[PDB]
Amino acid sequence: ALHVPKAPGFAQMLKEGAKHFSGLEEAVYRNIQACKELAQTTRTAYGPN
Amino acid sequence: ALHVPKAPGFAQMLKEGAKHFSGLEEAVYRNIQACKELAQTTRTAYGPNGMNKMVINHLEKLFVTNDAATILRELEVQHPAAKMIVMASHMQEQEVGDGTNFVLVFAGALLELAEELLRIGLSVSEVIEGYEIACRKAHEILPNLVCCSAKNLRDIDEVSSLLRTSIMSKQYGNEVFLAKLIAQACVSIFPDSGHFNVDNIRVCKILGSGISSSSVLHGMVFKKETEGDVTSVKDAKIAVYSCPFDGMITETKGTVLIKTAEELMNFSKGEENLMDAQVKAIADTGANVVVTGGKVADMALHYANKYNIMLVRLNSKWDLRRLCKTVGATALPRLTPPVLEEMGHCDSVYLSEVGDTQVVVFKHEKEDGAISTIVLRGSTDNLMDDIERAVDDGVNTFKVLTRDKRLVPGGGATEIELAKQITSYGETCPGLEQYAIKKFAEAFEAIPRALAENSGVKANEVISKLYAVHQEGNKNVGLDIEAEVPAVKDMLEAGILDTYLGKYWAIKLATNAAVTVLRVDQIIMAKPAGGPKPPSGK
Amino acid sequence: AAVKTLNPKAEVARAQAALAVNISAARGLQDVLRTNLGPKGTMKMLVSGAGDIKLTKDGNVLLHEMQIQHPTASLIAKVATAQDDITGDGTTSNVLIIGELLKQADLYISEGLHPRIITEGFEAAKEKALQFLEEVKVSREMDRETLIDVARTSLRTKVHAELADVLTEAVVDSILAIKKQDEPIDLFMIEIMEMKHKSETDTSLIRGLVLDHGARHPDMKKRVEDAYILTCNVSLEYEKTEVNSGFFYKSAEEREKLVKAERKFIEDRVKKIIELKRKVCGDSDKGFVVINQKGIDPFSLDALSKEGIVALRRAKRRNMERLTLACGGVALNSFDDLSPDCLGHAGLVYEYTLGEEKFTFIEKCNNPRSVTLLIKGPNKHTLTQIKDAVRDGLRAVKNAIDDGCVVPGAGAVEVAMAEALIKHKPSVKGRAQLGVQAFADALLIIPKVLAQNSGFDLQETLVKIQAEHSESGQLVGVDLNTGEPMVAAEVGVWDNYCVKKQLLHSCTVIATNILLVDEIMRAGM
Amino acid sequence: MAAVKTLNPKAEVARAQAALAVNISAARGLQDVLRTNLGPKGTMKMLVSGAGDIKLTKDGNVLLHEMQIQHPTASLIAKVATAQDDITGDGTTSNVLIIGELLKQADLYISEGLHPRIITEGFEAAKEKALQFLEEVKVSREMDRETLIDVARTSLRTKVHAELADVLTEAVVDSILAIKKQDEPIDLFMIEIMEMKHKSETDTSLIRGLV
Amino acid sequence: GHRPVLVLSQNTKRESGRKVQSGNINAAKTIADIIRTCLGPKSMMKMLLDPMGGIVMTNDGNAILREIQVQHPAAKSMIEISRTQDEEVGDGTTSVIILAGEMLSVAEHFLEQQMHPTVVISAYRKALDDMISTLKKISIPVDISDSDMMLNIINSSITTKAISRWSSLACNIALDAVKMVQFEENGRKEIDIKKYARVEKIPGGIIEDSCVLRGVMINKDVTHPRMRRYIKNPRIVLLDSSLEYKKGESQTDIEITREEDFTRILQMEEEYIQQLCEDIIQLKPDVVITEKGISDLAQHYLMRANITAIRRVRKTDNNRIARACGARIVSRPEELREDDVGTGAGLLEIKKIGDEYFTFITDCKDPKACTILLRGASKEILSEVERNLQDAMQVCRNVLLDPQLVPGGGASEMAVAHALTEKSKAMTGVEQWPYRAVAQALEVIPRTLIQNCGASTIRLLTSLRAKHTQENCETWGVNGETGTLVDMKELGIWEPLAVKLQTYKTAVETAVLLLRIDDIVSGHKK
Amino acid sequence: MMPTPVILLKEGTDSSQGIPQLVSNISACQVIAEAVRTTLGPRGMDKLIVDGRGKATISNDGATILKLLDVVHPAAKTLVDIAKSQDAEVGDGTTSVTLLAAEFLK
Ligand SMILES: Nc1ncnc2c1ncn2[C@@H]1O[C@H](COP(=O)(O)OP(=O)(O)O)[C@@H](O)[C@H]1O
Ligand SMILES: Nc1ncnc2c1ncn2[C@@H]1O[C@H](COP(=O)(O)OP(=O)(O)O)[C@@H](O)[C@H]1O
Ligand SMILES: Nc1ncnc2c1ncn2[C@@H]1O[C@H](COP(=O)(O)OP(=O)(O)O)[C@@H](O)[C@H]1O
Ligand SMILES: [Mg+2]
Ligand SMILES: [Mg+2]
Ligand SMILES: [Mg+2]
Ligand SMILES: [Mg+2]
Ligand SMILES: [Mg+2]
Repeated sequence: ALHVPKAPGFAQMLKEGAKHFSGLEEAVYRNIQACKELAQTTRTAYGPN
Repeated sequence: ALHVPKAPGFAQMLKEGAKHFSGLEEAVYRNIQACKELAQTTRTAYGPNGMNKMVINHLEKLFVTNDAATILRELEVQHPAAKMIVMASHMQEQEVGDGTNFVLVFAGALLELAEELLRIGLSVSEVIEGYEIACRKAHEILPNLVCCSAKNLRDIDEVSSLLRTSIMSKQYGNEVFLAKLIAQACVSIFPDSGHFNVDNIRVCKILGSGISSSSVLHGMVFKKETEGDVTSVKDAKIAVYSCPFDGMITETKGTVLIKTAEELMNFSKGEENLMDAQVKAIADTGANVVVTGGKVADMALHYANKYNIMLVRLNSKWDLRRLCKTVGATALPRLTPPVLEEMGHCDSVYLSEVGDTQVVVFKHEKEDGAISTIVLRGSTDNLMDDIERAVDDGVNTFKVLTRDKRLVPGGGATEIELAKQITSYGETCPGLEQYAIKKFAEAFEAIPRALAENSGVKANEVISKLYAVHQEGNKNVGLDIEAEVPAVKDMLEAGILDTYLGKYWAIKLATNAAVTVLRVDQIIMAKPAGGPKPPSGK
Repeated sequence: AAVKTLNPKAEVARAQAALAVNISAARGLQDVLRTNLGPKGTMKMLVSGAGDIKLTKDGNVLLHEMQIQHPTASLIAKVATAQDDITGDGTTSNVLIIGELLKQADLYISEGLHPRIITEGFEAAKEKALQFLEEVKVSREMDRETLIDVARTSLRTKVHAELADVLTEAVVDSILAIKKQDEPIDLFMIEIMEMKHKSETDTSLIRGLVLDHGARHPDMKKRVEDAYILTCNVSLEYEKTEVNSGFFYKSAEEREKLVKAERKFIEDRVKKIIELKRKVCGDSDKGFVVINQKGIDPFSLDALSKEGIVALRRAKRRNMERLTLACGGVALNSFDDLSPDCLGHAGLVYEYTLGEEKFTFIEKCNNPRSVTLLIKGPNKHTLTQIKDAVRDGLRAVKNAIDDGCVVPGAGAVEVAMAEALIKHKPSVKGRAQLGVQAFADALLIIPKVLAQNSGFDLQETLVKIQAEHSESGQLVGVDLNTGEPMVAAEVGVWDNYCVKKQLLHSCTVIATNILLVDEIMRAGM
Repeated sequence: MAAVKTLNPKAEVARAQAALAVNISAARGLQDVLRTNLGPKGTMKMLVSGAGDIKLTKDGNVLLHEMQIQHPTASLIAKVATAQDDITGDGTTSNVLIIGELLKQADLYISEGLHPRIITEGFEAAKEKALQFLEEVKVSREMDRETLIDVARTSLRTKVHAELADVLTEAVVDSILAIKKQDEPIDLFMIEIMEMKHKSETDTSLIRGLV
Repeated sequence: GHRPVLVLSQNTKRESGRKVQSGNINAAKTIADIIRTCLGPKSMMKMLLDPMGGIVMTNDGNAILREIQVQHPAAKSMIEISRTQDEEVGDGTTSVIILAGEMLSVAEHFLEQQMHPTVVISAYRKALDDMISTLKKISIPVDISDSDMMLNIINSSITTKAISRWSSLACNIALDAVKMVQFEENGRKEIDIKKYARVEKIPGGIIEDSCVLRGVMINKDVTHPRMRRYIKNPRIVLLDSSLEYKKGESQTDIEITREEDFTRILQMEEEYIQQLCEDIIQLKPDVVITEKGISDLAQHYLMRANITAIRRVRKTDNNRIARACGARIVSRPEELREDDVGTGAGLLEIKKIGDEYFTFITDCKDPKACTILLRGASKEILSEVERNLQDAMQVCRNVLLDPQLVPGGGASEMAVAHALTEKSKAMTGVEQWPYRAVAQALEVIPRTLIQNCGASTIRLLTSLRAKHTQENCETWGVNGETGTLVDMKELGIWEPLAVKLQTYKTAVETAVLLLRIDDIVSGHKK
Repeated sequence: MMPTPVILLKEGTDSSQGIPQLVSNISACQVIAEAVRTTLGPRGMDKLIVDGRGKATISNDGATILKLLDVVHPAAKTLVDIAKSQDAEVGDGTTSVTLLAAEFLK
């Protein structure tokens, strides 16, 4: 009653180092966050100033 | 594609160290194999020709013996099924006192034949029911196999002849001498009242002279020394005290409050005079031996020496109680002089030396008394331990004979007769239970087979001869160990006899253990723990 | 996930993963406990870390002894523990029904159905099922025969057939001995004392008490024919002053006087006891037994033994009530005013010695309102198994007496309930009919498991029983010897009404709550 | 713990219902992953290799190859799908889904004590009946341009975006019709697939020659 | 050697700038997303694993938040505001978190657009004041004398919990307990349900058998079996001092020189016990409940007068019994008076439940304390039922203190949002944009209700907003089951005004607090 | 011999059976006798044994020499025990007992 086991099926068959992101919140929003961060890093060099 | 994952469900939920065995092959066959291994280990010690085993326990205390119960106790058994068989054997030992090796042999044979029956197709329930029916039939048959009864237990020759068979399995070379000793010891005990107490026989082991010098004493022996000057008393009038041989003190707290010089100068003199008066009052009753359970004060010892009183100190309360029983004295809780009924009497009390051991002997002269002591000589501690085990077996045999006087032939005659009758009964039973009944009958063959194997002859010819003779109509014919060729002879003439209760209880317990082991289908073993034993075992 | 984003060392299962984890755990528990159900079940061997052997068939004991570290298993274990604490039976059926409900619900959830509709169907089916159970119960006057039938139905499932037959008489007689008219039954008045020296079939019922301690003085009588019982809670040993008294003396004679005087408090109570004993019996015909909850020092023991009184010290706390109800005396906390009417009466007291352990028997009471059960067996695990079996039997008999109605067993009631639920399904609005069907198919697990454990197969046995029930309407169960349908009421296979109601309620509630869980979380570190 | 365990202590064995549950769980997991692939309304998956290469795909065979699985049943199903893709070139996702559903429906009856042999016999009978029905239901037709366009639509719409699928339909149909010889097997080696990386993804087309 | 020289100690990290604000707002959004799905009548329960090995299967937002551990300080602030909301009003714990997360999320937009956080905070406070005004405007009064309306309010409170199946029984239990606990003395009204409304959980039985007793129930039993376990109209005497013989605190030592002094001391101990028992008996009670031990001799002396005694009872239980049966706890029995004797209990029964003895002092007339006896499937189910009953009792107390009600199911959210937008339409400063942003961010509650109901968010929410653009539509929300817009004057879902006020205040103030923060510093020691 | 996943006794249990263990026991008794042979007769020689503490026990009595030997062989300990027995009962002959026992066995 102290450890949550891995769900049966694909969750258990996944390799040791592999990651599986699925669903709106887990995939689309995180990708959008990463792209927004990249644009933020490059933003300050835009324009003559 | 290189690993087989654990099956979903219970297999994944099992703890890290646990083990789960389910089904015939994984549980029942393994349990039967373990029980068979245990029985095989103990088998070679069965019978008069059985040989001792040197067993070293976890404390490096050496045990050498051919008593099956002792070997099992000193063996660190781990398999739960073998543990169950060991528990059955120990219950057999506690209930009767002999037949533990019979319990192991019968249980192992039953489980092996049950395994082969399960292999040929019979279900567990059918085998269990067949064994139960066959055990009931054997219990019904057994009383008809009784050959003779003890019919007297106050005699010496008859009791020795009865206990000779019991203590011939252990110490095969010299059983007549041990039989005589144990017979005398038990006949002194066992008064007109039918009740016989096993604990009323005390065994004292003094090293040096070889076991042929052992004797029986109508009294009691302590491996201690007298604490006074007097070392011998001729007409002892023992007075037993459970209190320390010293002046009593308050249980709350005692402080000597001195306010004047006179009290300070007189306190010690008054205390000494009080002790002297108490000791003289004790001595004036005629008591010339004083036995105390506590410490002895110096002033009390001096005043006892002044009045020629032997002092004996017994630390163990059990020793004090047994001395009171064997002398007839009452353990006084205070140091008051004993009244005439409370004063015990012993025909002779004296300090003596046996070998290098100093002993105090409370010796009677009558062939009676509540407690009798057997002094065991020898050349080794292990040898005396084995002799003590044989003495315990003989005493338990005498107790059983007091409980029930019926006897059955030994030497495998009873087992072969039982096998023949149970096989005959099984052939008349239609249905699948006949195989189980026949296998239960065949399991009785393991006793004469083990006896023949230990005696050094070929077992099969012995068993075939036993069947031939029993079919001829002789129910009292068993193995003859006094021959180099497979041969049989009548047990009744030889006097090789076994107690009826011993066989009855052994059969019942072996069958119960085998059936209970067979009833188990799944095993769930927790991860072993290194904890320092459960608190119940202390 | 969000939890792992906040707490990196967090274990989380979400939605479908949560359902999969819960249902897999329930299925594993069901697969383990399938073999337990019914008298034809298989016993298990349970070896602890210390090597202790535990042979058992009870569902609750098994659940407590399996080496499981799963959350859903913990929830189901708590439910079964509550079941056992209140009713004392049906834990295995509880686990089986929970697992079957979860499996049947998953059978529909995997096809896109939302669990909420399944739970609504479960609620409707539970209400209809409870109504049907109310309708189908058999109200009866609980005579000895019906109680024997119920006790048999429990014990035969728990232990060996012959041992069960003995325990039936033992348990039924024990309950009937202490039962009072229209008064709740106190099971604390049935002492369960176990010895370890004879066969399992030697278990019997003693119309009195058996105490696990004996007299501490060798000179006390080992057997008293006719005895007066004095149940007291008074210390008879030396007691120290609460205010740090201490003694002061100036000579040995003064010390002797103070030593003799300090015993007067205990000596007064011993003298009162002795005077009462002399008054009640002026000859040696009658006996006197003193059972004290507190210690008795050797001086008091010797003083009592010189008067021919048997004294037992450090008795159990419940033994005070048990002796007052059985022997019929009055438990005394002080000897301020003790009269002969406060003495109990026992028609036989004797001591039994078992190796190092001693026992005292108190039999031949007049109308013993408290009795004892003597568990005898060659092994410790046999004693434990028999103790659990008699606990189950006592609970079953008490429930049967408390509820004047009893329910036919052998799986008949579940078959009838399933048919009634199927008939009622069209009346349910919406897609909750799927939940109703799942509930009915889950209720049908009991006859299925009985057929499995009896060696038959589920399909044709179940369809034969269902067809027989539809043709006649009788409550037909499972005949574990032939597999044919059989009327449980006629043969005498009864189940407790309270047990069935508790199973329905608890199983439905826990299944509904588990199905609505969409996230197992562990972020407390 | 079993027969094999005694001889080889470091052996991993799953026997009887354990093995059945293991196989069915693996098949169900594969089916759960590939459920979202089926149909033109399916969802694209992003697969990242160890080196960091990004591969957006919807093909069942490609996803099976690029999934991070080490299960024996998964390997068997992957081999079956690979053979399907090698021969016919379509239906891998349907293969996985049908296998998983077959195993699930079989276990639905097996858990009720039914032996798997009966289920397999029923499978054989159903398979032969289904083959007969499929033979009876197929539509014999003249493979004109319109029918080939419809088939190419039905495949490419499930594979890619609708506009790209519309372009690729004309491209592939014209390419096949160009190299097709009457009453001769079609040699797919004669359609070179050369990729250039400078224009928009709708600029792919067919060249009546070689590049 | 030459160890490095530095200003601040090692492991003293520091962050600053937009990174800290983005991190704080993201942490708040994550906390909101943790429990977003646990809002509404169609919520899904969550299963939490205690570090001690326990399991908490709950739907309450506060329990879920307090059962998890976080490292980011903004998440800690969110947990703190959840606990504050739970303590202050009793419910709304999983709504304030969502509201605060949404407010911070919409403030991030303005933070990234060169707007100083002070302007945002000022706009937030203006919005909060106008929210308070609008809620006080759209509220409706309630007559607490009508039991049906109170039951309806409690039901609307508990439809989102797991006890909605037995809602009727739960509402009756909560209302009865709150009414009985209600008390007044010296002109000071008091409704203290945390001390005198005790919830006792006995696993087993059926939850339909749960009830509120007109008395108290403790897990105790008679000291002596011969004592009566069933008294019709008991007179109760409560004590919180031992009935034994005890040493004095002064160091007292005796010095015994005479023979009889020891026995005399023991006899005086017995006589002291007898004198105490006689002092108790002089009042002629029927049951004596003590907080400390009772000596066996005292038990005998009490039994001679046919008096049942219970030995050791906790302080809280003794106070609760005193409130229920009208007794008064007295330490020294010599000062015991007639007024201290507790009459008013209608029955004392010591029955057996399962394998335990429980003491009932039920059937009281005018009892000011109660014990809610809960029975159910298991321990976790009973814990969740107890939490739901706590929510119901808190809502009932809030309604009793403040008889104001406001529409539920998002109707209040949309009404306040529309009023805020209409008021902002006349604003001219730069502050109008964050003001309107908070106004529309208040619409997260109906959106979350629709999302949990499984309906389509965009069209339903647009239609709801269009409905609220009309004049007399302030009571239009959504169905948590069917996903349709209904008038809450017809559906009947209402929540106390105090709950909504506390929720809005806490959400806006948490947004302000986390907006004021910059330049996180960590690593130092106490 | 097969692994037998669950074993009968605890691991590390040593069992020796048959004629070879008896011959080994006889050899051990021979070693014990040889350890004291040269102390017999008017031409006997003493033995010096040093304990762990460093104390030296120079002796000619056979029983003392056997006691100072830290014998752990179960069969060899019998010779030490009988030497102690002979010393206790009589006081002389503690070498002859061991020599005779080992000679019988040989
Ligand atoms: N002189 C003898 N000849 C043949 N058999 C004997 C003789 N003495 C004893 N036995 C047999 O030996 C068996 C006793 O074996 P034993 O080693 O005592 O095992 P246990 O201690 O378990 O009883 C008895 O069954 C008896 O029949
Ligand atoms: N002799 C019998 N014949 C047919 N059915 C039986 C018989 N005995 C018991 N049963 C049925 O089998 C079930 C036994 O369940 P049991 O093993 O007692 O589980 P639990 O201990 O959890 O109640 C009962 O529900 C009863 O209806
Ligand atoms: N039947 C219903 N239909 C629509 N909305 C409802 C219904 N019942 C309750 N609600 C809404 O759900 C919210 C209560 O959800 P709950 O889980 O209790 O959250 P909290 O714990 O924050 O109060 C209230 O704001 C109320 O407006
Ligand atoms: Mg023997
Ligand atoms: Mg049962
Ligand atoms: Mg395709
Ligand atoms: Mg709420
Ligand atoms: Mg010499």
